Amino acid sequence: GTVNWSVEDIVKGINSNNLESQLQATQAARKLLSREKQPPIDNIIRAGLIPKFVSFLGKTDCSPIQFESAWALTNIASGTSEQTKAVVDGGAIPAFISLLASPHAHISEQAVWALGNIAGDGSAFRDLVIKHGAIDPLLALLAVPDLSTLACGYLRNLTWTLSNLCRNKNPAPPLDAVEQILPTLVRLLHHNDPEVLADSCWAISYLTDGPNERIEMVVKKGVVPQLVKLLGATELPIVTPALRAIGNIVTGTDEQTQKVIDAGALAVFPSLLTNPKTNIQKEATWTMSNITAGRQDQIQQVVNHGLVPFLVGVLSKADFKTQKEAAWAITNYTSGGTVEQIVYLVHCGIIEPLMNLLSAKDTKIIQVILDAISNIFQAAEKLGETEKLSIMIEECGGLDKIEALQRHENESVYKASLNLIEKYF
Amino acid sequence: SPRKKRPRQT
Repeated sequence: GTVNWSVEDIVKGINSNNLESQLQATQAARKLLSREKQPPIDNIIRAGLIPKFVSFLGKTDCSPIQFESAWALTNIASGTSEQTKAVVDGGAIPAFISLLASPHAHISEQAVWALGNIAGDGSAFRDLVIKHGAIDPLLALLAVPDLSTLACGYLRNLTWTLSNLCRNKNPAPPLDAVEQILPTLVRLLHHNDPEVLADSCWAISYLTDGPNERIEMVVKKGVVPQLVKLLGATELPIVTPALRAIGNIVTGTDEQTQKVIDAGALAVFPSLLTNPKTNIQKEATWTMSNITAGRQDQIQQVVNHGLVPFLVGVLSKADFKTQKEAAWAITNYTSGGTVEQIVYLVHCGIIEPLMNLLSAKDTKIIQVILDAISNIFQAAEKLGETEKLSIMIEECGGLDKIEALQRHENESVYKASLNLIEKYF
Repeated sequence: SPRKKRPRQT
């Protein structure tokens, strides 16, 4: 009945003086905008339909046209920035916010969805949705004794929209909006649905992606232990954002990093550092590098949890981007570690795989590795064992690489190479 | 990472 109309028929119906004709034409628009292959968004916009849809959102008297127009506008708003802008320019934001209070669950849900697409465009529209007062009525929809009594699709859409209100930087969301949302987020983070859990974790990852003051707001809410629990989940879509959030937190202060250690995160790293998904290995190693950039007592926890052999493992064999994060983890470890911690590193076999990485055609990892060698030498000096170390590097082909690097395009590379050579070889 | 934007499809 409302299948495969032309835009001109849609326009004719919507321009009729007849609410039922308008409803049928709006549903036909919804079906057009709902098809997988190239929905004619720009055609619908060019026909001048957005203002009509927006006015239909206000017809409390005709809940079906509210729904159909909400869905049509949702799909227009899901398009390019310019398409989302056309929806916002039509006055849709306050109209959708009014629909959050609808007695019809399917209509409020659609308003939630539409607002998520709008906010999802970027920080300006995100902040404009917030200024129009979206947060209170959204949070009210989740103010129930037990989340499990809500429809699953409904709760998933709400969680997703809230996560978009937490998303993007330049600038990050308003501090007071974040404080307003966080308690609900913490509660969703304890829900049992994997998709709600995944999107909640993503939201927490966005909020921890910034300066220490932002990390602190989250850490203060006591969520780190739950994040560490989620870090051990079987579902990759949960582990990925849980690990991103943990990684973000350890870019903060040593005290913030310690909360992650206290929560038990390190015991999960044997698995993460050998995870068959390369993204996970890379991000786990990145996280380790910011832990080895901390205090000597924190480095010692890395040692105690048996994680140095896992770092040697990743340095020995991994996707190259992971190997680069491992090199960083090693340079950090050697920069900040005691002599005894640094010795331990050598005994775990760090030298050969470090040397093997010197043949990389990546200038930055070479600098990083050379720096590690210097720090390791520095430690052997304090023990008067620099000759034993020189032989080791000599015996595994390390010297051939360092000597050959003396004649290298980069300046500080050739500098460090020649320095190492003359100072120790 | 989640989609920034999602249409509701048939």
